[PDB]
Amino acid sequence: TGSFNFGIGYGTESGVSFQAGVQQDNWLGTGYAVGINGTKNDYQTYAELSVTNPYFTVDGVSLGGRLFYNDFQADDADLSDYTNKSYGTDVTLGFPINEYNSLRAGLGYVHNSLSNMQPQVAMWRYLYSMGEHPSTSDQDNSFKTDDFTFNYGWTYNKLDRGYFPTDGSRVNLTGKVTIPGSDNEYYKVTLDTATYVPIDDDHKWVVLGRTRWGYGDGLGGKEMPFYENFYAGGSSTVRGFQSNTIGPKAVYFPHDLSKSDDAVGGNAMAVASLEFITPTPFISDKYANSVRTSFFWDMGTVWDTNWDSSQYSGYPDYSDPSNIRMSAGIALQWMSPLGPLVFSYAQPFKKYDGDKAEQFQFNIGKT
Amino acid sequence: WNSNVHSYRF
Repeated sequence: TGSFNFGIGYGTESGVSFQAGVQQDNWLGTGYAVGINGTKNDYQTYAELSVTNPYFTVDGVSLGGRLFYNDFQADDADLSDYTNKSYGTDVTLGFPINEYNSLRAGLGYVHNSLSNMQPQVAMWRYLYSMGEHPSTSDQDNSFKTDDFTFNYGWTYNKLDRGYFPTDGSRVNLTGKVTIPGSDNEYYKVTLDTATYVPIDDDHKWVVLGRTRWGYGDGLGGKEMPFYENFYAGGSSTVRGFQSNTIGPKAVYFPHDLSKSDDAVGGNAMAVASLEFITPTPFISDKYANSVRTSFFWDMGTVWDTNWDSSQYSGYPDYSDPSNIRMSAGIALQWMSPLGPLVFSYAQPFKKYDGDKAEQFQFNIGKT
Repeated sequence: WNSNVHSYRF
């Protein structure tokens, strides 16, 4: 008949977070499952109307329909300030190719409305490429684009256990590309990997290897919009670093240019981690299903492939991917009666100027 | 992970 879901959390990257939704499995004798979901945190307020048939065809191919609104405040995400009020629709066909893999192709539309953009080099460079000529001295700028996209997704998940795996792998690869007629013209791809290799019969000692990769760029003069950039740093990418701090920093124009510590992301990104999961001290091995200890080496880099270091010779070369950030630490996780609790302590041993260290990082509930 | 306060189906 339906379902109401409510979730709450606190994280050092996104502050307090809410998750709420309601669904009807056969809304007014239509056969499709209509739903409404929301999300709020320090920097984003999302909402959407969904309508999904779980068995569109007998083969198992589904047809999902989405209608959304989204508000994003960049300074509340540790980035150079901007505001993106976006809204749109997405249609997606889901193909369960087998019990471990699933694919998904879809079409989309997104209206993006930028505002409150302090004049900075990487952001203005993109605005110039789009035909805008904003003032290099006025804090009050706006920009609107209407894009159409083809979206692709692949999810592989051959893990033994959903929460606290000891063996197997998970891969997620998403892609998207603008369709002609769109204001922007770019592609964007992301790759996420997780591999658990147990080093003992009882699976109490497990080596976990993770990677995250991102690459996006323009097609025909236009650059990828800065609102679609990649980021690294935070408890979910490179522990020990403040959320999104890694990579290029805003070079502001005078209100000669100011170099800064405010992160701006980039169109390229790479993150690798090696984690050794162990039995928890002072706790029994019967609780490894709900408590987990681990030691890790995290590292990542984010770069701007269009940063022209020839004309910005004094400032750092942000098109250089060789500035590999690194950290080492210990993590503790507990599936508590309040949901998943994760506490980590990492000391960044290799950091570039601008990078902000956040040694203690903690997450409880949904994030 | 999701709906840690209430995952209610009816």
